[PDB]
Amino acid sequence: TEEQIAEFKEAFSLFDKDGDGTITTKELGTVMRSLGQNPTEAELQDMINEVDADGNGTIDFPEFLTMMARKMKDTDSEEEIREAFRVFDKDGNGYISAAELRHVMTNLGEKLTDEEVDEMIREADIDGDGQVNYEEFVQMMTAK
Amino acid sequence: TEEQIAEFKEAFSLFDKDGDGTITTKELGTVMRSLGQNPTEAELQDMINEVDADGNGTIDFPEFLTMMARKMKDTDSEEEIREAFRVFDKDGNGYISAAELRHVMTNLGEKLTDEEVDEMIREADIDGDGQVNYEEFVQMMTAK
Amino acid sequence: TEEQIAEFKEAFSLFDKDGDGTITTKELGTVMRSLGQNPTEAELQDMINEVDADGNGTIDFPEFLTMMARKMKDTDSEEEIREAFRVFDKDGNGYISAAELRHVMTNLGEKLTDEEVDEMIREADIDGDGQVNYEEFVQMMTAK
Amino acid sequence: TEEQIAEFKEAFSLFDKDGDGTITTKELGTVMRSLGQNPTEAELQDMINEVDADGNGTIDFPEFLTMMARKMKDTDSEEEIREAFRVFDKDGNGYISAAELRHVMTNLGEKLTDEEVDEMIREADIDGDGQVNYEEFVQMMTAK
Amino acid sequence: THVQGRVYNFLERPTGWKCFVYHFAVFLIVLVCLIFSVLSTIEQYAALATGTLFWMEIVLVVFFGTEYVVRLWSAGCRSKYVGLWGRLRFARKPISIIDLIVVVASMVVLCVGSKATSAIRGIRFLQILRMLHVDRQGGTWRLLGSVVFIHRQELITTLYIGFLGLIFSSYFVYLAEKDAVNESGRVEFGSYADALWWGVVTVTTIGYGDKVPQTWVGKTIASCFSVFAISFFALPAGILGSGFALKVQQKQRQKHFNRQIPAAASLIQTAWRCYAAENPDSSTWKIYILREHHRATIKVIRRMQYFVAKKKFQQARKPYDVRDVIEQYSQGHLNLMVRIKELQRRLD
Amino acid sequence: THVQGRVYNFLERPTGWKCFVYHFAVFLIVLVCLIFSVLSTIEQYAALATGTLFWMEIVLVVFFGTEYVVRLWSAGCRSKYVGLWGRLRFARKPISIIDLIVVVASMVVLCVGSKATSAIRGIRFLQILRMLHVDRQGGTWRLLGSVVFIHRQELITTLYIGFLGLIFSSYFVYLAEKDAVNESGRVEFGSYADALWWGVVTVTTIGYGDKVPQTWVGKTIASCFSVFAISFFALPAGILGSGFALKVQQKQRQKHFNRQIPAAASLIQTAWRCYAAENPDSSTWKIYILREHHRATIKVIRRMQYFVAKKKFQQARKPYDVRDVIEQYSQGHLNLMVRIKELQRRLD
Amino acid sequence: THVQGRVYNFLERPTGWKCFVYHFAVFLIVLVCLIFSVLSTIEQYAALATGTLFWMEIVLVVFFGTEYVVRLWSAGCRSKYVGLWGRLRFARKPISIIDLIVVVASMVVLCVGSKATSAIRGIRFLQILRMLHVDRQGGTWRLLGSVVFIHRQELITTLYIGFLGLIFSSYFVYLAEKDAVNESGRVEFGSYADALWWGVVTVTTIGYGDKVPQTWVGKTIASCFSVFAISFFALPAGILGSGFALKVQQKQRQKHFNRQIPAAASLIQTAWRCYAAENPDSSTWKIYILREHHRATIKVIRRMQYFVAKKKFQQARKPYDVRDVIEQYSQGHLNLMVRIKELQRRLD
Amino acid sequence: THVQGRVYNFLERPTGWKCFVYHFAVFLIVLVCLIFSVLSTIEQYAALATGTLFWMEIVLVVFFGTEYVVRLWSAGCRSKYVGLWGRLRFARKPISIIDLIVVVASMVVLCVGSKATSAIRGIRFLQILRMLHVDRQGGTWRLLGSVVFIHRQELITTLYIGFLGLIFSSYFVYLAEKDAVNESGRVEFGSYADALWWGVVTVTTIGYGDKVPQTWVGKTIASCFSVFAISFFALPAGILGSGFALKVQQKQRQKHFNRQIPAAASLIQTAWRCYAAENPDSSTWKIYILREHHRATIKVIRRMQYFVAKKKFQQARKPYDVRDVIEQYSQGHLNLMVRIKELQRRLD
Ligand SMILES: COc1ccc(-c2csc(NC(=O)[C@H]3CCCCN3S(=O)(=O)c3ccc(C)cc3)n2)cc1
Ligand SMILES: COc1ccc(-c2csc(NC(=O)[C@H]3CCCCN3S(=O)(=O)c3ccc(C)cc3)n2)cc1
Ligand SMILES: [K+]
Ligand SMILES: [K+]
Ligand SMILES: [K+]
Ligand SMILES: [K+]
Repeated sequence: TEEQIAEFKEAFSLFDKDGDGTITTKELGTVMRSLGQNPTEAELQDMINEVDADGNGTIDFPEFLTMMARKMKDTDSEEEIREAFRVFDKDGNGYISAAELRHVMTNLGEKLTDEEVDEMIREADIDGDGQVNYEEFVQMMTAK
Repeated sequence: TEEQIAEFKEAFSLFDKDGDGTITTKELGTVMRSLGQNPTEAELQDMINEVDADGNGTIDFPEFLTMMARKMKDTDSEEEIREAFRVFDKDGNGYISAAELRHVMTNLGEKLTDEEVDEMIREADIDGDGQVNYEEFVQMMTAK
Repeated sequence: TEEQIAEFKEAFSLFDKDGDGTITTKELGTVMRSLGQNPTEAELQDMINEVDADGNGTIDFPEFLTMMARKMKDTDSEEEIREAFRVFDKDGNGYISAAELRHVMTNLGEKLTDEEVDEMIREADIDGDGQVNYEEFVQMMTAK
Repeated sequence: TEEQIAEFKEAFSLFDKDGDGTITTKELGTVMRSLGQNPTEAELQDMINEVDADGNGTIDFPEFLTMMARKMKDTDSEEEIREAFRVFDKDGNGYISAAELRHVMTNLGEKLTDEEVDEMIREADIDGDGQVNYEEFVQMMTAK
Repeated sequence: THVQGRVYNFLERPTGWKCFVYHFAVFLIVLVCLIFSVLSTIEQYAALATGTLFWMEIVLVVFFGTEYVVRLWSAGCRSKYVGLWGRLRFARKPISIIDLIVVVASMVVLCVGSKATSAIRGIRFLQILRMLHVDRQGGTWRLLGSVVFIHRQELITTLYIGFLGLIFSSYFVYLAEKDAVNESGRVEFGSYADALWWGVVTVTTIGYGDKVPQTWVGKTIASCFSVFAISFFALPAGILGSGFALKVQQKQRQKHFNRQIPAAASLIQTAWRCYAAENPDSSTWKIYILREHHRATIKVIRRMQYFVAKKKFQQARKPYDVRDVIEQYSQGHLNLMVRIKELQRRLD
Repeated sequence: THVQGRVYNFLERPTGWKCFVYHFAVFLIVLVCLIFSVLSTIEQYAALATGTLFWMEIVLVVFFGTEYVVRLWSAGCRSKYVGLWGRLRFARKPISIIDLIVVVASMVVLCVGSKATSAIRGIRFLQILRMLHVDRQGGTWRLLGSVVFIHRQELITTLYIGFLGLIFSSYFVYLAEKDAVNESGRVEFGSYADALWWGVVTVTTIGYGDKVPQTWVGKTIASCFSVFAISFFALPAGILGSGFALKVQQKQRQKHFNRQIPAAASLIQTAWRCYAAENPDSSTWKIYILREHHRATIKVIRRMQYFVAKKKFQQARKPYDVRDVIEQYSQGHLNLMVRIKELQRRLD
Repeated sequence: THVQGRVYNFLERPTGWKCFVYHFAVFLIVLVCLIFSVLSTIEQYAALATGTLFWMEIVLVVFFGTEYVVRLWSAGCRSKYVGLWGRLRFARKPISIIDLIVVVASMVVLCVGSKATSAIRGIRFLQILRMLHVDRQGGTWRLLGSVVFIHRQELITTLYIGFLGLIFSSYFVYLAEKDAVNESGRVEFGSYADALWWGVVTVTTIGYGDKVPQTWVGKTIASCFSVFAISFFALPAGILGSGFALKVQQKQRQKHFNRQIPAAASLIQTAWRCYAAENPDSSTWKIYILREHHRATIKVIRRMQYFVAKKKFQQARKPYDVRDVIEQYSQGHLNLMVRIKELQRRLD
Repeated sequence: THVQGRVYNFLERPTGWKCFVYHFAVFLIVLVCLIFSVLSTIEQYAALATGTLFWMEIVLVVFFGTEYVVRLWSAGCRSKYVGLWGRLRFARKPISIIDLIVVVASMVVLCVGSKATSAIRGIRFLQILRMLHVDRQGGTWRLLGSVVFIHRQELITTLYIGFLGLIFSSYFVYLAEKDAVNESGRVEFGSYADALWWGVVTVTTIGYGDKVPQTWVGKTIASCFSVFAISFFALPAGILGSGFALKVQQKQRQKHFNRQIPAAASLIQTAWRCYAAENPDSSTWKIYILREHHRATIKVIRRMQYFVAKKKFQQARKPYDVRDVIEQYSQGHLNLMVRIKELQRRLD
């Protein structure tokens, strides 16, 4: 994990930008606005609440490492994603429509680029009366 | 229903005023202020929440059609109107006073024009000790 | 009651100041500021909520008359006043101290003029170890 | 207690600064800003709510005396302090780590000066695998 | 014609004390006639009872019949009851059917019996049946049915589960004790029917004691059963109590809030405005001061306003909750900060 | 004269432990005298009991009589009890009537009995009756009556319904089993009275087992009855428990909030100000610094202020709820946005 | 292939009335077959029952077997059930195991019995066991298990305490009454086992009356026991009732709030965006308009956004509470006053 | 010395499964030894039981004695238990007294009995008494005592009232039925003691049926009694259930909020700062950068800050309520409008 913590120290330096070792709300909003994103204050606050375990209001480097250390291919995260799909499932059979999914992605929540959706649909076998098994997507994007 | 959807597409064009196909809060407040009404923002918001079923915050044309499609002469709307009258009924016998009704219309809620009330009263048989059966009004304005 | 309603119409004219027949919050705050009182908006609002029975937000003349018509020497108001004293009663025996009462009047709530308190104390037999029976005050100021 | 009330009258004069005998929120914030502290309004309000028993919003001299009169070495305050330590105790054995305590003092709550913490740690026998018995600190700072 | 409504509310929607004294008196009369019927069963007092139940019966039938006719005439104060057909609708409801059946069957039995033991065999049930006459509006029954409907899932659940436990444990006891003989020499658990009987009378905490298990297996099973299963036949009490309480309390707390009145006004007003919209030559068109396409848009707006008022009123009919607070705080804070930005721009 | 109030609060409004030790002791004495009366019934111990209940009786009458006189004299610490008429009002309340009856009847029975078996026949009831003496303020009874009154509809409902089910199911069982003979040869369900007895003892989950149904019809009906009707005789427990709990908890949570004190101050102050208004030459007229019409308007404003304070205080006497939050948020946000517009105009 | 899903939801997730009529009918058939089995025990009716339970049995096995095969084929409408292995997973769950056991054992017993009294000895239990077939989704059982798990501490507590009180008081009674002889000459409390029996049947408020204490010591102890211990065997009713109610009510109030839908959308979208991050040549990189270190920071932000959405959605799955109100009010007021200061600076 | 704390938390504060498996095993051993003691009473099995209860007894005493010594040595991981006096304080608490009594008395009885029937007469009670050993922290008992204390008024109330109703109704029944003879020729209600017995066993819904009233007066009174009084002996169930539930739920919901941590930090920090104040040459005086009168004012401020932190933390230890919302909304809106006025002045 020495190369891992090397890359994580590198990545943490990009947010730190000085010898503090802590990340402020402003200290993150600047980095994001460099990317042309324009987040809200409360958004950065919510991002930063779910990293720190001290409650002080910034991200220490061990907290950063704790974030990076835990895994997306998780027993619980799989269930969360699977249960998120079911909100949009008619009849709950484990299948959803192509056009319906395209509509949900491009309109609801953080709206996607159309070409991103064009990539998304073709990852799975979409044929067979237009239906698609979403557990396939789950296993895919939980494969890491 | 082809002439029906023709007229509804026509009517939707007056709110759309462009090639969007969606109606914004501003996009409706402009039309209303052209009529000299001056609604509040939250009022337009409430108007527009009760049209859309997507939750995005605008009125798609199918949502507009869904609104137009359902009927006022309804099993439930009849009961709602009938139960609304009873708030102003003394003794609950199904009758209310002429002057009382005139007072309620011209003062409470969205105050009416007096001549509108003069029209309203004469729609029903008002004679017979000044009492009026309001279920008559219910059947009338639920006849469509 | 013809002289009574005469005086009440007279008194209502002082608040009306025009041919409206209704009293607005401003319409009362002006009269009060003529007396050099400077009430808060919410204060006038609270004053005016407890007069009107229509809920519209002003005082019709019948509502004014209804206010004037009901009596202070009441079965319930007596109990309310009596139960208000008991908050300041040590040991609940029906007596309170002279100096304690003087302190409560001049400091808590709408602070009184000292000479008003000097009038108040001498209305009742204050002698007898400085204690005073407050039910005497109750019967007095509920005698009207 | 004549020298005690003498010193307390002296100390109360520093806050009073005039012949009022009551302490206002401003009247305390000025004294504190003379020390270069810059408290918030709500902070002074909270300070002053927990002194007065009249509810009027200022500190009478008897209330000041009541504050000074009651003791820190208390049956209840001891328990409160002891139960406050236990939030930071792993395994609840009555011991906490040196470095952990130093971290908590200098970071959480009203952050301390480092040298103050250096004083704090050396008050207790810190040796013995770095652990420290915090009930010792309790008995110390509750000795008055 | 105030006499009509006056006697109506005296008979149907009573308030005060005189009304209450009357209804209470009638209750005493019917209870008293019942308890004479009770004493008609006891051979010691079938002498007096059968005799005195002849005078009282005719007194009551003339009383309640006169009362019913007065009632049915007085019902015309309502609006849906005026007209012959209105009356015929008034007799259609249950409690009036009950009253009619009682009086008519009383007439039949008294006219056949005077010139007849099956008579009294019917009289006892009619006396029993008249008690329905007390609740003049079915408030008790409506309350019960409401609260039961709300909690239908819980009750079906506990019924199902306690049923199963009864079936299985009683079968096991039957297997355990089909041979066991009582001290008196008879066999209590002859059949599975009797084990079911024992199970019912046990699980519900009555315990007549007419059937008892003797063998250690039966006692073990009965212990586990009685300790772990009884609590399913006792849930309904708590559920129904909470439901009754909450139902009544909301129904009387809603006697206070007054925003219902403006919302109702608004609803009626926009409804009739919408109806005025259709007729082209309505006078209401003057409110806007020529109508190229204005017909459409005006109908659209008024339609929406109607459904808005509908839902606002509907939601006003219910008590408050945290959702209201959260949503309104959000809306207010957002509108605020919008105006903050608007002014922050005005400074430029 | 602090002695008077001191002994009063020692006897009537006790706190601490010494008070509590005293009252507990008196309770033990009365319980002990009762249980001697209990043992007066047992023929084995009617010897000692009748004898020792002569000494204890005179001891207790002198005790409680002295105690009552001390109490009645000490009551003058209150304000509505001073004066002979005040005392006569103090003896008018129930528990003092109880104490007086007990002591006086004790004197009567002891003076007639010494020179008499009906005596002891009365003594047992007086010993039973003295237990009322424990609750010095009727807090238990007041609590019960309050909570019962609040939930009167629910209780009348369940009483009515369970009553009906009892009547009807017991009649049906009577029809089913008027012929059924017990194993011992006697007929349990002779009369409808006995079926009602069975029904009462069944529906309420006691089950003495002295009456049992034998025929399959009766068992079927008894099963359905016992499963579906018992829960109406068990609601009151849950209802009353919730009521007691909530009542007590609100009554002790209201020991904390202090806005009652300013509101009470305000109320008293505006009330007396209003009363000062009537007298023309009151001094309070100087607060405004000539009185052409000012009399009227001042009376109007002060009158309103009084009723405002009245209702504010009244509402302050009660706990908090969501209505408060909603209304105050509305008012604050509205006043805010008004000021926002005022400033937005100030920029021009 | 809509036929498949159609019959599935007709059989497994029923709605409407036709579905309900079908399932209710099947329930009646199984209950009716049970009660014939009940009548197989009664020697008066073991004649007809044993005979008619031969035709019905084969009718039901063909019915339920055909039904099971249709069901197992129709399950493929789901996604985790397609494939042979999917089916084999569908038969793995409990209720399908139950159905299979019932049908197969029915076939075995009917084929051995025709050419056998142990047969019917098995049939009765299978008839009893088929009742599990009613709940098609185990909703009752899942509800119970949930609510029991939530309140495990309370139930263990009351069980422990009532257990101890039973043990100790029953030992004391045994010591008191090992010598006591019944009126009929037999000794009820021979052994501590019997005292435990009495204790169980007492503490839980059944009271068969087969064991009673005779001596004053036993009655004293039984009084204190029955008055102070019974309430621990009756807590579970109230606990479980409250739990069922609240569980159901939250589960149906969550049918309304719609912020779950945007939150779910957001979650899925950021999850797949994060997955698109890893592959270098993903198209999604065009959203920002060269990538010296941007890989890292973009992965960091997207990772965080994912966990943010995760928790927001998770918290959206639950009802509202005061914490939400407090926190959001704080946040809004703070952001407000920040902007106030920002503008107060803009005036300079 | 981590071994010490490790075995401590294995024995005293168990978590996981291995701990749980151990404690469950020990529970099984003690239950099993008990049930052998149960079988020691039955004359059929006093042979084996008395013999096998000699080996098990010595096994258990060596087990629990070794266990106690290990435990008492391991207790030194705590801080108030280190030192001989710490240990002597550890043995002072109840459950350790229990364990010591059991082991020591086991040694005494086994050493006297081998060289003795009173022995086993003691053994049975010790086996019964060991069950206290299960709860390692008295959580059950502490919970019960807490919840009982909170609801002391309600329970005293219902106890008092049900007591009175019992006394009075049972006296009335005694008067009614002192002459009534049972079918078997004996008189059930000989004495008021027996009527009290009947009343207790009735009012609490047991109903052994050993005493029944015969005369119409007694049945009337028993009906009214059983219908209106039983509900007071059943309140405690509902009260205690609600209390247990709410207690546990708050105790586990408080496992989440984290503002306790900053508030605790603040408290400790200001406390020690105040203590640093007294010593003149403390280093902390440098925080302000000569001390003419600054001593006083600094002590005043720090003192206040301490009590402020004290109360803030204390209030943070409790759940949320509407009071918080109302007060904080008020404060925020007021501070807001103050700043609004400040800026409205800045425009000038
Ligand atoms: C009618 O008014 C009432 C009625 C009851 C109560 C009430 C509160 S707590 C309570 N019992 C109890 O708290 C427990 C514990 C204390 C003794 C009574 N029971 S024990 O018999 O199970 C029992 C007995 C012996 C042993 C070794 C363990 C357990 N009883 C309060 C008011
Ligand atoms: C099925 O529907 C029902 C059933 C019951 C009720 C209900 C509310 S309050 C209540 N009893 C009670 O309030 C008390 C007090 C009034 C008499 C009845 N019980 S007493 O016998 O204990 C009793 C009896 C005699 C004495 C000297 C003291 C105590 N009973 C309400 C509805
Ligand atoms: K029972
Ligand atoms: K029983
Ligand atoms: K029972
Ligand atoms: K029994």
